[PDB]
Amino acid sequence: GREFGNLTRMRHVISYSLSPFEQRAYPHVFTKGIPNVLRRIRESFFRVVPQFVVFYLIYTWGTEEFERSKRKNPAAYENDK
Amino acid sequence: AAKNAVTQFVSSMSASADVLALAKIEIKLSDIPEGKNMAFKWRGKPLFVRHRTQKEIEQEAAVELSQLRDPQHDLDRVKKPEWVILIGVCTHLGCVPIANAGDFGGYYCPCHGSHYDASGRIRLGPAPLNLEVPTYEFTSDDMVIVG
Amino acid sequence: TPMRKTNPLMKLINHSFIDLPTPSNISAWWNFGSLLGACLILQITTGLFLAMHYSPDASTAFSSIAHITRDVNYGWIIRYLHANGASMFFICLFLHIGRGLYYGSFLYSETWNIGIILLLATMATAFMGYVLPWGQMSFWGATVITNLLSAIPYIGTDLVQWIWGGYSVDSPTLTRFFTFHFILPFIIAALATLHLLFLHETGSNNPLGITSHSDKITFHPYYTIKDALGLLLFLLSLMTLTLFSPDLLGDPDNYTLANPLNTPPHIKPEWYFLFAYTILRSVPNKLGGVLALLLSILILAMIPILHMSKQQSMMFRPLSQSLYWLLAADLLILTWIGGQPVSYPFTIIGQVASVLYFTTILILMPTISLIENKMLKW
Amino acid sequence: TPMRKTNPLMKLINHSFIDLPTPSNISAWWNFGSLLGACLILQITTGLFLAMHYSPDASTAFSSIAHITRDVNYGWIIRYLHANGASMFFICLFLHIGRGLYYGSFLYSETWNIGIILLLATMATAFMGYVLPWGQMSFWGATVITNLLSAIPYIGTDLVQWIWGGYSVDSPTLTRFFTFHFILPFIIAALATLHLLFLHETGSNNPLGITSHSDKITFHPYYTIKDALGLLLFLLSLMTLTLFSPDLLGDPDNYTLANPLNTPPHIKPEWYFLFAYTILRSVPNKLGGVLALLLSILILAMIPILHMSKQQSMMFRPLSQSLYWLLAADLLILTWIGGQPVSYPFTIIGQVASVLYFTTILILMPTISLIENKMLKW
Amino acid sequence: AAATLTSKLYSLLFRRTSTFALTIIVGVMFFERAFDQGADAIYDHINEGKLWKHIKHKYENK
Amino acid sequence: SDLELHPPSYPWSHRGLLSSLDHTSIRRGFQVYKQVCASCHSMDFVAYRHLVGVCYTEDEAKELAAEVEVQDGPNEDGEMFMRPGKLFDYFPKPYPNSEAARAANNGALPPDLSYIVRARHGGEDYVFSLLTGYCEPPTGVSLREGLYFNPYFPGQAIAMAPPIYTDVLEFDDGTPATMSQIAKDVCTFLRWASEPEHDHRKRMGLKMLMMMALLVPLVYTIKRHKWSVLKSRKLAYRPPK
Amino acid sequence: HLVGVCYTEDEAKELAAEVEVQDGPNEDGEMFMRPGKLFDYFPKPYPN
Amino acid sequence: VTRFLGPRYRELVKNWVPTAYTWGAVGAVGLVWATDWRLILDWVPYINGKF
Ligand code: HEM
Ligand code: HEM
Ligand code: HEM
Ligand code: HEM
Ligand code: FES
Repeated sequence: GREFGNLTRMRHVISYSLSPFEQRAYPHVFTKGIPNVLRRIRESFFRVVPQFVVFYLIYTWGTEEFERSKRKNPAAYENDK
Repeated sequence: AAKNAVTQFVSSMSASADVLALAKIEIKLSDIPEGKNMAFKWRGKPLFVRHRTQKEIEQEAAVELSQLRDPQHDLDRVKKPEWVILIGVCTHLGCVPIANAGDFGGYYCPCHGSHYDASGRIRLGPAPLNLEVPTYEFTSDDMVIVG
Repeated sequence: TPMRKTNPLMKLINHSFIDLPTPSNISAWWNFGSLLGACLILQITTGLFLAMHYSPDASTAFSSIAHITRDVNYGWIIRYLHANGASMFFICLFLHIGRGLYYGSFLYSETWNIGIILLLATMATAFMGYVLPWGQMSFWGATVITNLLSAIPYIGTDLVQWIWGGYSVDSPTLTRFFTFHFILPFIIAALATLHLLFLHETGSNNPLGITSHSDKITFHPYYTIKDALGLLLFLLSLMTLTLFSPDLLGDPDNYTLANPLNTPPHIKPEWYFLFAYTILRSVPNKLGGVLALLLSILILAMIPILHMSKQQSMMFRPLSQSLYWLLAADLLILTWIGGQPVSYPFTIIGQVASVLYFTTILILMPTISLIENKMLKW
Repeated sequence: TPMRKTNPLMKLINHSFIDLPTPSNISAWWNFGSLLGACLILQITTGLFLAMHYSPDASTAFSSIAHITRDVNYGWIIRYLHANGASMFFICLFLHIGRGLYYGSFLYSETWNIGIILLLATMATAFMGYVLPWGQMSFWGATVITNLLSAIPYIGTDLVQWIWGGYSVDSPTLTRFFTFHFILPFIIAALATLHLLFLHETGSNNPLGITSHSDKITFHPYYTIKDALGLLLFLLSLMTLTLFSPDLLGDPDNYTLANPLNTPPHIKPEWYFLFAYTILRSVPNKLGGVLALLLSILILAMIPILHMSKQQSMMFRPLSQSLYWLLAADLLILTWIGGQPVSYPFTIIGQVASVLYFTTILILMPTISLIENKMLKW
Repeated sequence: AAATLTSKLYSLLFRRTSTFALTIIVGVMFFERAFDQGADAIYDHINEGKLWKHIKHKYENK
Repeated sequence: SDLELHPPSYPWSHRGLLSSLDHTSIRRGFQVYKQVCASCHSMDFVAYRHLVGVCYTEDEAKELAAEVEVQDGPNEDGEMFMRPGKLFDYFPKPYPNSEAARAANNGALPPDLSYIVRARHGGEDYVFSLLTGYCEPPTGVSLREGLYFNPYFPGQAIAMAPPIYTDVLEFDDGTPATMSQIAKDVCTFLRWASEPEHDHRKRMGLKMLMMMALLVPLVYTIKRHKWSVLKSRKLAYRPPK
Repeated sequence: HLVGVCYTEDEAKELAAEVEVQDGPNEDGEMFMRPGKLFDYFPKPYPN
Repeated sequence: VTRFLGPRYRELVKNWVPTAYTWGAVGAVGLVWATDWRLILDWVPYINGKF
């Protein structure tokens, strides 16, 4: 059906490609690799993190408040006097 | 790593630490007196062991090869004739023979009168073939592996 | 004429594996689906060996487990690769659904629905399987979750007794669950074949969301080794999780033998069902939490209908992305809440997290899809 | 533009069932093949409800079946439908293979071989399943069959103990056999899917043996109701075997508990294995009896190679037909001999019947086929 | 202009896939033993005085 | 009432990611188990084997198994004679049944110790502190004389009497018999009792870390080697116009 | 079993009482005899 | 069957002989390692972690 012999038509778009053995498996890793990952992280960062940061505040609060809810047993007896 | 996977799963099927433990083991003292029998549990089967006098070895060896209901040369059976070690189950309907009893000096089955010689071969009674002889070997002079 | 194209069996291997076109630009997430298949292959065989030793009775089951962990050779490795392999199966599964929610793979609606059916079958499978250990947690987990069926108004108890096979959880029930838990995964494999069958006639989606017929690629040379890298990383996480800290993800106080007479102090479902548990515990009235429990998983079918964006991929729609990660954080909220004892601070956050969980997938998303439609002048 | 042609699931159903051409002149014998397809379902469904009570421990396997036949409501009908159902399964199986041997259907060699492998699978399934009840014949049959493995010259006993899980047949062996018995039939189903897969690219054979392309007809209108009638007659014969004479295809002694100590007299394996068992009885040597046993079933693979006639069906070649019914009578001879204690009359007839069983299809058939060739002047 | 070792190594072992799989299998043959005894030596080294096989000295060989 | 005190973490030898259990402590802890523990605690799942490869030698295990008689199946008639004992025998039941154990302990049932460590939250850390700690009862709270106040117990009133004190038992090793050393050896032995596979698991964890660290970069390089044709390609567009 | 084939349930409840079997342990006790009920199986003549 | 023998088929089988012995070595050594066969492994100079 949708085999390679019959898909989308396209017209003169030339392309170029080296043999795997003709080139290094790790081209310019430091000069270009790491900064790319850093740019990518800088793009995703503000989109992703803050909700999780919001989650943490709630997580901390919930445990802490529950601590006030229970561990502050003495507040109730203190209320008794 | 693949082998360390594959054979490992196979190792799960080969046995178990308890089944290996319950079975084979039956180390026992050679302290047993001649003509005196002692039963022992082994893989669920009863298993009598009895040291025997040389004269009994003589009357057992004297038995004709053809006369037996289930013929089997005696010296070819037991490794050392003075000791006899046998499964405690009679070959007929599975009742356990009384130790050191019967006309022939071996074992006798209460259930239906089956007789046995000191070598444990069937000699009279309904039971077809001879009492089973487990594979075993002596280690230290006082001890014996059973299995 | 290669031998693969003439042989009727090889044609299936040729189309389904070696030569089906895939988008060039596929990322790491698309690996997870394949991983699921592998996980299943692992959940079967490993578990199959456990079947060689486990004895499904009310008395002998736990002792058979001690038999597996000790007397059986290498049995504990099997039990832990299995029990942790299930949790890995749900990690890969939740991520696998999540990418579908993100990249708009849900537009393949039939494949989507079949995937949902695989999800429910997986839940019944893991649930019936967790009862097998017959530990303290198992008897009461099955007790409570089967007591949920009590809620249905007319069928109610009669249905529950029909599952129990008696007036309470006991040996026949444990044998029931042994059989069903033994049989379901093999159904899951066939439905997975249907899943790929509705998938491959249209082709795999790409992260951009634009049709990628211009740059299709044969699956073999590239994605066999890419997926192999995924299998290796998966075995990394699983083997580390089992061989270093096997029980961190497990539940202590499960090891005590089940007491009908005694109820454990905290009693919680294992974590992968557990978020849904909040939707139970937060909602008032016994039946409404059941209906909410159904809607919680069944919305996913409703989601494709709710699509309003003229695009597809989430990556070009940041305002939706904010709601998406907000929703994921909400899921973490549901999990941490479900990991905790009843109290007002927890119950309030559970109410808010539940209602927010439904509003984000019903109300909020379509509207900002419209707003994004208008920001780009459509 | 019918919808069957559009949706892929409806496409595959449109192929395998509703629309695929078949020869019009197909008779009642081909129906047995479809019947096998039915039987498997029964053997699953019915069996699935026996696994819900059965306990694979050696100490309780028997009492659990007593629990099924007595305590469980409507359990005995499931028990007997299952047990007689396996027998009907092998009857339809033997008739099916005889059909394939008679009409020259073996020329579809790949389908033939998949049929052979599936045959061995069903045999192992029936064996381990017969071992499950844990009676006298069950336990003893297991000991006798398992020892044969011991026959192999070097590996032998280590491998045999590897099947036993111990020195002797016991509970772990029973549990293992319960697992493999549980798992094998579904593999038999996938093989069956392969079987039909290879089958359909050429099309079903017709009794005349001439190609039927001139007279192909859709499967749905006709063979669905023909197979409905055949399935109805199948359920008829099965229900008559179960509700009137449940026992006669079976063997008393299984209702006694297994005794490792005591040994049962007649020691006869259930009837479908009997002929093969006679071959073990026939060759005095152990390993020789084992190889003759494996040859007894493998031998089917060599049939296409041994074919010499320039025609398929025996119906136009009466001499070979007479050899065929000699072969069937010989199988009845072995099948009857398997039920009998060794004695002068039986041992001689068993050996002659076995040697005749090998010589008639390794020698006489090709030669008389050549004679039939020369008689027809080509 | 000195030849690299790989220039001869490929010319011998790697040129045919059968010899390639063979040298792989022999490589597994040595690597299993070496790596296993090595990892065992390391794990034995981190925890001296703990493992019972080293504690056997209080009662071994009469 | 109020939730039980949360036990402090301890600098145990085996809590290191690669470090193993010290078998001498397992021995001394078993020697604690045989007296103070065994009188009123079952271990259903441990045989007199298991010890054979971890501490006691097989011959010493044979000598040890015979030191307590065990129930056996019938001889002639029923009569049920008792064997001297063997390696495959499990640790003896303190009581014939649980109800007797309750009768001997004011209704309280002493839990099986075979998995007591991995059952309780905080694991064995719950155990040592449970033994080490017996504060005198707080002012303003009162409880039955049969009950004893151990704060780390969730009910904060354990039925168990303080099992150990200094020189309750004399170690064969000749090491001093402080109750701290005793409780330490007990927790070590129980920890082994619940995880027999620990020492092997750490060993296989090391070996898998080495093989995995060896393999990941390699497979990654193979993937880079295949995908490099795609990453390095440079398509261009050349319209006739 | 017998309740549907011959004896009426009251008759089976009377007949079951005529023979007695040991029960589960008493508090600070063990193995006391019990009159027996419908769910009891037919008595076993020997302990083993 | 008779057709398979011939002047060029001898040449072909001879061409594939080294490959045949080499894969035979592959299957043999692979079997010896997969099975931990003790008999030959006692003879190998370094692979003696077996006791
Ligand atoms: C056992 C469970 C599952 C298995 C084995 C499985 C398998 C697969 C596989 C192999 C793919 C190919 C693409 C990829 O690997 O990413 C895929 C695609 C897909 N699956 Fe799943 N899946 C499972 C569960 C699910 C679930 C739970 C859902 C939805 C809730 C789902 C919905 C989808 C969708 C929408 C696609 C299309 C992806 C694309 O077009 O790129 N699947 N599935
Ligand atoms: C997707 C498929 C499956 C999943 C997710 C799954 C999950 C589980 C889980 C969570 C447990 C509980 C174990 C524990 O908590 O310790 C379990 C136990 C078990 N499973 Fe599965 N299972 C699956 C398929 C299978 C299959 C296919 C088999 C057999 C062929 C099987 C056999 C068993 C057995 C015998 C146990 C009991 C062992 C134990 O409880 O430790 N399971 N499974
Ligand atoms: C072609 C498929 C199958 C065949 C021919 C077959 C045949 C048999 C046979 C001959 C027995 C012996 C029963 C007796 O003689 O009393 C048996 C028992 C049994 N079968 Fe199957 N079986 C099949 C598939 C299955 C499946 C799919 C299951 C799934 C649960 C199953 C479950 C059982 C169980 C649990 C027993 C023993 C329980 C009892 O006998 O009461 N079998 N089967
Ligand atoms: C459970 C077992 C089996 C099932 C479900 C099955 C299924 C089928 C089905 C549905 C057909 C369609 C045509 C027909 O029904 O006549 C068929 C045909 C066929 N079967 Fe089977 N089969 C089984 C066992 C076997 C065995 C054991 C053999 C050979 C030893 C075999 C060889 C064949 C051959 C050669 C055909 C081609 C029919 C023709 O050419 O007209 N099958 N099978
Ligand atoms: S039972 Fe042995 S003689 Fe009757």
